[PDB]
Amino acid sequence: MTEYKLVVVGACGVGKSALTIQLIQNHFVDEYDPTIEDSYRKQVVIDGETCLLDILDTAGQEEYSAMRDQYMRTGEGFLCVFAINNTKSFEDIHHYREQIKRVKDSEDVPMVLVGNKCDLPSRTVDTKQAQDLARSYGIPFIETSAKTRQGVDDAFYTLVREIRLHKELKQLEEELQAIEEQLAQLQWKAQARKEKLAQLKEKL
Amino acid sequence: MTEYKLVVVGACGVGKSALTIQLIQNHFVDEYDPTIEDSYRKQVVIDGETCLLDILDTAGQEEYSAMRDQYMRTGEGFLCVFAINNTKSFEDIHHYREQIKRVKDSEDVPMVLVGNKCDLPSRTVDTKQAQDLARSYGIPFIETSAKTRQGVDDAFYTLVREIRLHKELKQLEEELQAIEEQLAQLQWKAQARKEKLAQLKEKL
Amino acid sequence: VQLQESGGGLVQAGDSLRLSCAASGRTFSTYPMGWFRQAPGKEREFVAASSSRAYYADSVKGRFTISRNNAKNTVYLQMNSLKPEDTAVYYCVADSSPYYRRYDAAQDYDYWGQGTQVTVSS
Amino acid sequence: VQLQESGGGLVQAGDSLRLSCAASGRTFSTYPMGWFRQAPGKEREFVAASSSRAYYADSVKGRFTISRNNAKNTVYLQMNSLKPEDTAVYYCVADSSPYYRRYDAAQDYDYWGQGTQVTVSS
Ligand SMILES: *C[C@H](F)C(=O)N1CCN(c2nc(OC[C@@H]3CCCN3C)nc3c2CCN(c2cccc4cccc(Cl)c24)C3)C[C@@H]1CC#N
Ligand SMILES: *C[C@H](F)C(=O)N1CCN(c2nc(OC[C@@H]3CCCN3C)nc3c2CCN(c2cccc4cccc(Cl)c24)C3)C[C@@H]1CC#N
Ligand SMILES: Nc1nc2c(ncn2[C@@H]2O[C@H](COP(=O)(O)OP(=O)(O)O)[C@@H](O)[C@H]2O)c(=O)[nH]1
Ligand SMILES: Nc1nc2c(ncn2[C@@H]2O[C@H](COP(=O)(O)OP(=O)(O)O)[C@@H](O)[C@H]2O)c(=O)[nH]1
Ligand SMILES: [Mg+2]
Ligand SMILES: [Mg+2]
Repeated sequence: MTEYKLVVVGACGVGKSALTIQLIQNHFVDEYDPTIEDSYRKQVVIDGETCLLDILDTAGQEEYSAMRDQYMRTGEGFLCVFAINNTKSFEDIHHYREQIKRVKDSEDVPMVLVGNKCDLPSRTVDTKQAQDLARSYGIPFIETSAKTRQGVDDAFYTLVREIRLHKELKQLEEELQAIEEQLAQLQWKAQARKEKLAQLKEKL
Repeated sequence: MTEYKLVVVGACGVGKSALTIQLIQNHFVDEYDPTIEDSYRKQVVIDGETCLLDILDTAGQEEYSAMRDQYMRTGEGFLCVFAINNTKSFEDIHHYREQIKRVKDSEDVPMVLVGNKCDLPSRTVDTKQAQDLARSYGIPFIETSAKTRQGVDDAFYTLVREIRLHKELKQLEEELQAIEEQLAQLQWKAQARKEKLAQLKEKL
Repeated sequence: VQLQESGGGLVQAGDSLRLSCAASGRTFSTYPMGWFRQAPGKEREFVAASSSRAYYADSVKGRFTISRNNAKNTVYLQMNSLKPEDTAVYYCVADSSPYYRRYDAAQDYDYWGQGTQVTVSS
Repeated sequence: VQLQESGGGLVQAGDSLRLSCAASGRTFSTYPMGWFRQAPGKEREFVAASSSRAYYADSVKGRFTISRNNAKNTVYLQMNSLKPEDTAVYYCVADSSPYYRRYDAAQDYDYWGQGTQVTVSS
């Protein structure tokens, strides 16, 4: 009754296929084959309400066939991952966002940015730069460490919250439009009837 | 589908039992027994629309039982008759109107005044007085001659017109009230929903 | 309570026609009016309506004209640049309920007329 | 989505009671609320409602109070000068449809509560 679908997009060697497994099975693997592309399902309890999460990790070889994007775009949330040592991954994330914008053709979609593997490795890309990019793009930024299991839950919860906010806004706007049309028609009917009553009373 | 009921009230020797018969059967009688009390039915075509008229002439002996007034008050139109030679009939008409006021308990009822037998007999009561009483009472006044068959049709048509006007006014007022209540409730709902939408938008 | 129609017939393609629907029952100045159409073997489709603002169908937009005169309670439909695919039967409709009724709903109106035939040759 | 009620029980005649009904499902600031009553063997009867203005029934007019608090989505019913004839079961009700719904119609309200018992002794 309450299911949300999320897609995780990143680059090569930036923590791909290492966050979903840690979130689901609570276990870590040092090496995994990137050729594996699989979907995961898990139930959660967020804000006192149970929910279902489907997670799809973008993997596999380079593909551009129309059937791939036809089977895709079913996602409702998008999480883009990056590390603090790949300007190449920065540019890849920018290009991926630019492409999904036009592919979905929706003005705004639930989008979150995640920085992985920060505590252990050396740190190069400035937090000021990361926050500036996040503020310029208009999407939340979250720092997550895969091996220590911190940040994933809050990032997923915030993405779900964004989805809920968008749905509520759409519903409220539609209802307001309907009520406004109601009011206009009733106003015209009342004006006509009152004018007729006045004209009839004037005769007698 | 369109039936109206009228009651004709007068006094002694003021043309009673002589207008209804002339209207219905198109014939005149010089003498009629006042003890006869009967009801008449007739179809008419007024303003291009067919209608049914039931006519009840107030006759018989003086009766004050509650059963009489229970069988009565079913009338929707009232026609009060008078001549130009009986101040007694004038006072009787005034008293009858005063009594039907409280008997019906309605603020206003379809009421017409008719002056009978005017061309032939000597003329005493002033037309200025008659018109002054009619204007003071707020009811139309019509001059009718029984033997020459003039005025009855127009008097009945005007009474029917008053009935139609009253019905139309009541319907229009009821419809306006219902529409206004609709308007109020819908406006409050719209205000609440718009406030909620603004509050939700302010967060994001 | 009664509506009368005039102007139907058979004409050629590309000409212009003008049809009239008059309400002769009683006062209809507080009653919205409109037009519906039906082809042989098809379903009812709303064409135009008179309300607070003019409402039009998607398939005939930009060509038809609807006029209302409250002096005699008449509604006129003027059609120009006519296409041959409009040969059908047209009905005049009116509304009387005080509560809200959908304008594009065929089942929300309560007063109907006899209807007229419009035919266009090749 | 979910409504929880509290405050019922059995008391003596002439005392004063206060019942609470809290909506804990989602936002309800745009949802009108109200109360209905049912005696053993009788039918449903509307008692009070909260709208643009306070509404009351004729049988309990002038001695019941209805209060609303949008801080926590709560509606409170205060009953004084009790009578033994009011021993019954009360339901808390709410409305959600954007279109117009009659306030006194029992079938025009979407969401419903569970029910609380009020008993008056002689
Ligand atoms: C290398 C490692 F295996 C890895 O992380 N991969 C594999 C490749 N894949 C991918 N790669 C590209 O482009 C790769 C570079 C960057 C610039 C151009 N090349 C050279 N592009 C895509 C994908 C996955 C499928 N993507 C796609 C396809 C159709 C529609 C669509 C709509 C919205 C968003 C996307 Cl990403 C869409 C394009 C996956 C992965 C690298 C990432 N993740
Ligand atoms: C005399 C001749 F036969 C005649 O025209 N009549 C007979 C009597 N009748 C009548 N008379 C009176 O009062 C008569 C006089 C006038 C003042 C007081 N007396 C002395 N009152 C009524 C009636 C007929 C029944 N009326 C009546 C009864 C119940 C309700 C009701 C409601 C509205 C209007 C009336 Cl009139 C109501 C009282 C008839 C007739 C003279 C008249 N018409
Ligand atoms: N320093 C550090 N490395 C991590 C952490 N989590 C994963 N890694 C590294 O990420 C590598 C896994 O490669 P992978 O994410 O699967 O690359 P992919 O091909 O894009 O999917 C491993 O070698 C890990 O050493 C972490 O919390 N800290
Ligand atoms: N001069 C004159 N008398 C009329 C006319 N119509 C009726 N009458 C008189 O009015 C009387 C008929 O009404 P009447 O029987 O007395 O009414 P009721 O006894 O009070 O019930 C007759 O005596 C007629 O002479 C008319 O057009 N001219
Ligand atoms: Mg991976
Ligand atoms: Mg007589």
